[PDB]
This record gives sequence, structure tokens and C-alpha cells, in this order.
Amino acid sequence: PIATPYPVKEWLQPKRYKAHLMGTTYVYDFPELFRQASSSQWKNFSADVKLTDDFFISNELIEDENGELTEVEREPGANAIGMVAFKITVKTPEYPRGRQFVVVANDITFKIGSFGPQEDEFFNKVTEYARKRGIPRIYLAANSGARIGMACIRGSGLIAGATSRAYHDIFTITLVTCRSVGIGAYLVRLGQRAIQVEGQPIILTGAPAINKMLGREVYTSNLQLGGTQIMYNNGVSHLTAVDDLAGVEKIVEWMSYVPAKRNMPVPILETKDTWDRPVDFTPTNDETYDVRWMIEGRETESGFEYGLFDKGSFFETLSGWAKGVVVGRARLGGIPLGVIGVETRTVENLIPADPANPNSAETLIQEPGQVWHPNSAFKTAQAINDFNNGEQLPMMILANWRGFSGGQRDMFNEILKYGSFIVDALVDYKQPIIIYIPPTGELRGGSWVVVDPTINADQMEMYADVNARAGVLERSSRMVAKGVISKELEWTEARRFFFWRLRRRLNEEYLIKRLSHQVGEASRLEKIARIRSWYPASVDHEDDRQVATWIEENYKTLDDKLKGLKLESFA
Amino acid sequence: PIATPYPVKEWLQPKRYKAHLMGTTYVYDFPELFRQASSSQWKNFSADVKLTDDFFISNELIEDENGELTEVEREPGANAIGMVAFKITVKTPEYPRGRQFVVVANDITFKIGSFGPQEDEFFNKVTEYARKRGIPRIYLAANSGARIGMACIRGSGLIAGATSRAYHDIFTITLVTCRSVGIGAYLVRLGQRAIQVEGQPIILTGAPAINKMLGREVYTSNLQLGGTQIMYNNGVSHLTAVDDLAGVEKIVEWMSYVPAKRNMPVPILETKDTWDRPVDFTPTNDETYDVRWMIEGRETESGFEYGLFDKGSFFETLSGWAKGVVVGRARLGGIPLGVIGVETRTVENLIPADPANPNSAETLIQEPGQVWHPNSAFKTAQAINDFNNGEQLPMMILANWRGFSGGQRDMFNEILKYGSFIVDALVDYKQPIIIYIPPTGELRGGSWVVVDPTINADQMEMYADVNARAGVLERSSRMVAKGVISKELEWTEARRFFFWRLRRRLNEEYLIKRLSHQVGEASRLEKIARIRSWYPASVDHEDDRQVATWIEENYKTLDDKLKGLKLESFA
Repeated sequence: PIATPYPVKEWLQPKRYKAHLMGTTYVYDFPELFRQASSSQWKNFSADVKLTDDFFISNELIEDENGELTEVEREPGANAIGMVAFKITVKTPEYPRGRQFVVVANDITFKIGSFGPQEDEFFNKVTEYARKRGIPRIYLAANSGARIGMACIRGSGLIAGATSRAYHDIFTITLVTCRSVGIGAYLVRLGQRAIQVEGQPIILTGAPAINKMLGREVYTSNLQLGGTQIMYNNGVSHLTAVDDLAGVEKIVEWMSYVPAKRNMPVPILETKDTWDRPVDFTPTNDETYDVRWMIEGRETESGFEYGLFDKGSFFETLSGWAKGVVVGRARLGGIPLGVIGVETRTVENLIPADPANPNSAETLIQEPGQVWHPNSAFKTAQAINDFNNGEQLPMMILANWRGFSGGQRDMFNEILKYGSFIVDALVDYKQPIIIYIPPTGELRGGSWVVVDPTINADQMEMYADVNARAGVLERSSRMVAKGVISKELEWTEARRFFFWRLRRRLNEEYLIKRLSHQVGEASRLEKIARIRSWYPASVDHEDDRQVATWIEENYKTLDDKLKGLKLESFA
Repeated sequence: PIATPYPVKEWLQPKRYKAHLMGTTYVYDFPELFRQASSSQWKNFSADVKLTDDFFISNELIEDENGELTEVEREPGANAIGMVAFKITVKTPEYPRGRQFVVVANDITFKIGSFGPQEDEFFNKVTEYARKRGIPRIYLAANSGARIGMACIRGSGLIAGATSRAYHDIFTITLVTCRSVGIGAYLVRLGQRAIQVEGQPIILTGAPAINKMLGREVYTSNLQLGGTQIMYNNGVSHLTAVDDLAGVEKIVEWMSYVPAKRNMPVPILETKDTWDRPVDFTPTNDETYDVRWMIEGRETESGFEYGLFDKGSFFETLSGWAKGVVVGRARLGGIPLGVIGVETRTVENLIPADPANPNSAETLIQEPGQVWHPNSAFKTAQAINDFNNGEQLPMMILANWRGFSGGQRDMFNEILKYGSFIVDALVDYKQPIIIYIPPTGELRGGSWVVVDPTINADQMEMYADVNARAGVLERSSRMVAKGVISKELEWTEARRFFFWRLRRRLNEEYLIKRLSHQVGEASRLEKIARIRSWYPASVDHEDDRQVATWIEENYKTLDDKLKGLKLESFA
């Protein structure tokens, strides 16, 4: 404007003004949002901890003469390409000493944030930079697809496959801050975890282009093609945000459950809600309830009823799609994990009408609860996979399904394929898994098939509440009387039991892996048997709290016993 | 009956009569069908080769005192469980000395072919038997889901995950000969490759049970739930068969493209259609054609126009689903490979009406050609994966897409997810891949993203016909003038060029793998560079026919050079 308190930033660098007009944050201004978000993270954890600017560091990354990325400190707007990146080192509640990650973003002001060869090469380099260090890769999408002109396509494939590989290697997440087109749209999906800012579409082809090809003004705005109304209900977008700052915050909160880097232990963050306590909220057979209450607890008038997991720790995702199942992250006495629950209340899936079809009309699909449908089966497999890849979290499924929908429509819609994905996802899981049939839950023959522990004995183990029930068609006692399940538990005591059981398993798993590096070639049965032979004779291998406690007291001692097996060198 | 020429088999073993009443072949009679089918296979290859019964051997498999499977020779109907298996050793055109595989099947006569604990344990054992030997596993599904009674569920999970693992390990295929229910239905999908016999449904829950739950006689027969009209159009069934013998034949023909066992070279089977010849049938820009003609050639009045691949070698699959793309196996001068082509003619997808919805009505979806849709994108990824897993075949994609459908409906239907699967599938491919834009073909920016060679440089390489065209929106010369593609070819000479190029790559790939076993740790760039340094100085590394010819002449010599590197032992 004219004569402002401080130096006008849209003048020193007018680029900042273009971004705003585009309805997005200026790329060089994003680092500041992550700082604000991290700051809020601390304020929520401990509303009294003094914080210093040295708790957050952001160093831009650019290629040197050799094309290798190096941290540099320069003035904004100096980027010679439409792709920018930052290496961030921030101290957080889960990692007081600090954790790191990279942020890659298009510069909407640099040639409408188009994807040119140089940008694609830069994006790929940054992704490999992160993978090499096992560091999370955050992508801020604000582009207009691939660049065009007459006076580039080989780069689109490079980053597509690069992102595909990253998902299986490091934690990948994408925030759609302005608009994502073409390769930009695929990148959002390939990194899987996506947060869409209201009003910023994820599109393949623009509305104008489609209206021309069709020869009629059928579409008004791109939001009809890639707006949250489309992608959020789709499952392409795991969450939505009111603005960029809300997006950044969600990114930061999502990471609070993820290891600092590949293969590091899951970040344990204890809060006021200690593990030692009963579970208040309990389901009723003659009363409707929200599964979320069993998970995070419910706020009542006579007070607050604690659920199975830590208060305020439930972070739900993909909440706009296949509402038949509920998926999110949570904490068990501080232990982070992925949770999957079944929605009991019937879902009213309202499918819009195809704008390009005067014959098409709005339809409302009824989705009974406790019944798998293609969409909820797909979401279940997707959740399982996103928990395992990158996040590397343990998992608990509050299994409570009557079965799959065998009707013609759902059968024609390939429910058998999506159900099989569930099996595939479980076979791949590398962290401890817990299947638990809730108090008023059940698991008929149709559903047991895809959640049985024998699918992956190494990581799966199932438990049934004494008030639950399982069978082929239509007793936890008979179940344990077959070996099909580990044990039968009592809801109110579930939190205490699982906290120690999980803690015990995490400790043993850690020991199993380290051993795998030594000998290299040995059966799991043998690896775990050897480890348990290290426990004092007086330790009860079946006591979760005792086993975990001993292991945690002898980490270094066990360490020597491992590297003490260097005699593993055999010809 | 009474006084028949030979001994009544339905009397010596009445079980044979029950099966027939069930509308399926008697389990102990299947081996005979495979013999008949193999016999026909020989008759089609060489209508003059004398054949002896010793060309086909079938030994039943059962568990001994230790529960280990052993070959035995006993009388039929002696099975103590409702699951039977056979180890088959048969001489075939691709393997004159013989190839092996196992056949597992339910006995529809033994307690309606239900899945009990013993059967599940047997099925799992057989699957592991096959995986251990890297031998194909054929499953003949004829069951009534999991067994029930009052006077088993833990076994359903074991075989589900077992089959899931097998798909990635060995060639898996399933023939639905009588009916597949519950776990039986999932097994069909988990093994992926499925051939459905007309009239035999693949169902989760029976019609009677569903009509009861819904409280109305909505369904007449299970065929409305799992009939070919449902699963074949679904993609769950890759093919259909008129009867069990037709099914067995299709199984046998499918295997003729697959290695005898895991990691063995793909079975080369040359026929009268030698590699050295031009390609007759050529596409026109102003004339409609069937992509299949470019693949297998077309029968005309002035004679027969040869296509790109060997005559009669095209074996199409998943032909009832997402007709927008065409996928099948074929041979190039005898070299087996998976082929994917684009259907130009618009597809008329007619979707039936939901019988359980008086409001539902028959709908007809128009699918423009050369345009990806969720279903055809899914089929493309699925084909790629089925070519790689188990089949371990090389692949050629006659890439010819204008792009993806960015419309609201297709966008809401998650096309972005299925498109990404394509990328994932390519990143995973372990055999040589060839992308070739046909003569009148094109590959816009939307489609190039998911088929670019840089997605997987190790196995992918692209070629463009001099009459084709590629660009971001709307010249092979400029393409090679960027390095984005290997070269530009001429349709008529494509067969000759690809035959040698593929043969050359297969030979080099073989050398790369063997080297990988020696040193173990070394870059591909280095492994291939070292191998090419073994070629005589006068050999032109760019001459495919010369390189392949030299390698094939010095297999043993190269063999010594490999194992001559035993000095790889480094500390």
C-alpha cells in the first residue's frame, strides 16, 4: 500500500502478491507456517514450556555445480526454477532433541507452477535425498500440470515412479494448497496421504478443456471435477483443511505418530491420561452408539467417560469416504498405533448426479453397519497399508463385522477384489497387530476369513471380549478351547492389558530384528526362542509387564549379547 | 444301468454319480481331462507326433504319518477328507522332456465339498509343496463354503493368506467347476487367474439366505449373484468355459506361456510362423479397425494378413471386463510375452439393474476408445501384475491413449487411484518391457505420465512408429532428439526388430541375474557394463542380433567367466 508499519513484503518481492491472488500461501512463506504449527503443537502438549526460535530451523535446498542438493541461506524469490524445497529440523514433544524432514513445493508464481524438466529433475532429487536419509517427504502441491509451449514428458514419469517408490520407503504426505493438475494430480495419489484445502481442486483436465471436447458448457468450475466434494468422498483426500495453516497443522499432527526416520522405533508420547485406568464407556446391545466413543471416549454431563485409547489422541483420517469403517491414529498409554473400528449406525451415502448426463440423477446408497461393502473393504485395506508403509505403526482392529455384502450390486462391484486386498495388506504388515472383537461385537464366518490371525502368525494375534461372540453363522470360551484365539478379555481391563501386551511385543520385535542382522539366516521361531532364553529363569514368559520391564532394564546387556554373537561368521 | 459294455464306474464308486448330478466332473476323473487336454495340445502343435501314455503321469498326493505329502497309487474314492490333490508330470511342446505342477481340488461328494479344518490344512500343505518346488498350483473349486454343524474358521485364514502369498511366488490358476462359496469364493480371487465354467456361480452368500435376510423373494438363482454374467464382466473371471474339459484346456493353454518352474526362462515355442517376415495388416487413420488384427493378424478374402505376433498365438484374457483395453499372451517368433493393446471402437458397457431395488434400472455406459477409464485403468494394472507375478513374462504395450477421463463421474469413481496402480505395477516388473506407439497411435501428456520408460529404466524402453505422434497436448523425430525414447520404428519391420531386440534383452538379463548371485552387491549399471566388456571388441553392442547370437554361442564360456569370479569373496 503506502507507508506501512513494516517493510511491504509484496513489494520487496511482488511474487508474494501473485500467490495470494491465486488463493494460496507464497512458497517461501510456508516454512513459517510449519514453525507456527510446531509452536502450537508444543502449546497443546505443555501449556507452559518456554520455546526458543532455535527449536525450529529451515534451510533451503538447491543443487550445486554437481547437481547435488546442499543447504543454503539466501533471500526468497531467488529460485531459478518453479520448484523449491526446504530441510526442516524441529524439536517436538515426541522428539525434544529434534526430528527432520524435507518440504518440496511448486512456486505458483514461477510460470504458474508448471512442471518442466528442471522442476521434475529437482523434485526427483529431493525425493531421493529424503529416501536416502529415511526422512519424511512433505509435498505442497500448487501447479498447473505439465508445462507447455512452442517457442518434459520424460520427467513426468520419473517423478511418478519416484513417488510410487517413496510411499513404500518413507512417510509421504501431500497438501493441495492451490490446485493440482495432471502429473500434479497423480503425485497427490501416489504419495497416498493427502490433505486438501477447501477450494483447491485436484484435476486431470480443466473444465474449459472438457466443455470444449464435449461441445457444451456442462461444467461450471473445476470444483465439480476435483473439489473436496469429489476427492474427499473419494478417499483420494484423507482430510480437508479450511486454509493452508490448518493443512500444515494437520500434517504436523499426523507426523507426531510417525518415527523420526525409517526403521526408528515408533515415537512414544505419554500424556496426562496414564495407562493405568479402567475403560469407562461401554457398548450396549439394545442401544445405538458411536464406535469413536469406545476409541477416544465420550464427553457426558456427569463428566467425561474415558475410552480405550489416550484422551485426545484419536486422529481420524479418510473420514469422508466409506464411512462404514473408522480409521485413525491414536495412542495407548503413549504408544502410537493405527486403529480401525466398525461403524454401527447405518451410513447414508449420497452420490451426486453426473452433470454431463441429463439422464443422471442424485442417488442415495444405504450402507448397513457391521457389513463390509466394496468401498469400506477398500478403505480397510488402504488403512492397513498406510499404517504399514512409511508410518510403520502397530495396529489394532476392533473387529466387529457380520460379513460381506453378497448382493448382486456389491458383488458386481467387485467386493471380492477389495476384500482380497485386505488379506494382501495383512500378509505385508511388518509391525505387531492386534485383532479385538469388542464387547457387543461379533465376527461371522464371512468376516473371520479376512481377519484371521493365521493370515500372518508372525504379527497377528486375536482376542475376544467375554461379551462378544464368534461363529461360522448364527462363545469366547470355546474359541480359546481351540487355539483360534490368544485369550478372552474384559472390556474395562482392555486398556491395561493391551498397553503391556503391545509394549512387550514392541520390545521383543526390536530384539528379533537386531538378531536378524547378525546371523542373517535363521527362522523366526528360532530367533524369538533364543531371545527368550536370555530372560532370567524366574521370569514368566507369559507375563507381558515382567518381560517388557526386564528387557527395558537390560537393553545394553542384551546389546552385548547380540554383538557378542559375532561368532556368527560361518562358511 | 444294467449289463453295460464295460464295468459301471458309478457303481464301483457311486460318488461319480453324485458329482454328475451336481453338474460337475468327479474329482478323481479330472486327471484324465488334463491328459486329454495335453494330448490335444500336441495334436494342435504337430498333427503327426506319435504319443505314448508315458507322456502323462498323475500321482495322487496324501500326508504320511508325519503329515508330509507323498505320491501314492491307490483306488479312487479312498480319500478320507474332502480335499484331494495330484502331482502331474507331462511332456509338452514347450517342454518335450516334461514339466510339473500340482492340482488341488475339493470333492463335491465328500460332505458337499465343504471346507473343514482337515481340508484347509491339506490345501495349505499342497500350496507350500508347490511353492517350495516353484511349481504351478492349479485349484479346481467345487465347494459349499466353510463346513458347519453342532453335533474351522482358523483354517479359512490360513489358506487365504497362503493363496495370497502363492500368487507372488508361483503361477496360480483356479477353475470354478461346480460352485464356489465363502472362503471358496475368496480363494478364486486370491489366486487371481480364474476360469469360470458357465452355470457354476462364485458366491459369498446363497440366494436363499439373502432372500430371508431381506425378507423377500428378490433373487431366483445364485447365477444372479456369482454367475459369469457377474464375475466375467467383473474381471474376477479371466475367462469362461462351456464345460470342465474346455476349462482344463484353457488352463493348459495358459500354462504353455509360463516357465516350467519359478525363475526358469520363459518357454520358447517356435511355430511355422517364423520371425523373419513383414507385418501385413496396417492401421488406417480414416478407417475403423480391431486392435486384435495388429496383434494376431486378420483373415481376409485375398488371403491371410499376418499381424505383429505369431499366427494363432494370441491368448486373450479378462476379455469380458473393461473392454477398453485388450490383454493377452502371445509369441514373437516363439518368444512368449504378455501383450496390452488399446481398443479403438467405442465400448457399450451395459450394466444390469439391481434386482433388490425396484428403483434400479438397466444402464448403458459409453466408453470412448483410446481413453482410460477406472475399469480399463484397473485392468491395465491387473494385467501388468499378472504378467509379472507367477507368469514372469516379458511385456509389450501398444501404447495408444489420448489420456484419462477427467469427467466428474470417472473422477468421482477414483480413476486417479487405478491410474496410480499402473505406475506401481510397472515399478515392480522384473522382466524386459517394451512400450510401442502403433502406426496410427498417439500418446498425449495425460497418458504418457503412466507409461513413461523412466518409471522403471531397468526394464522399460519406449519406441514410436514413424507414423505415430506424441506430445503434451494437441513427431518421433523430435522424441529421439531428446532421449525420451529409444528409437522410431516402421510398423512393417516391427516384428523383425522386436524379435531380436527382445531375444537380445532376455540373454543379457539372464547374464545380469547370474552375476547378481556372485558378487551379490553391485549396481546394475556396473553388472551390465562388466558383461558387455566380455563381448569381442568387434561386436557392435548396438546390434541386437549380433549380441544375442554371440551370447548364445558362448553360454558355457560365459558360465566359466561367472563362476570364475569366485574371488568375489571379500571381507
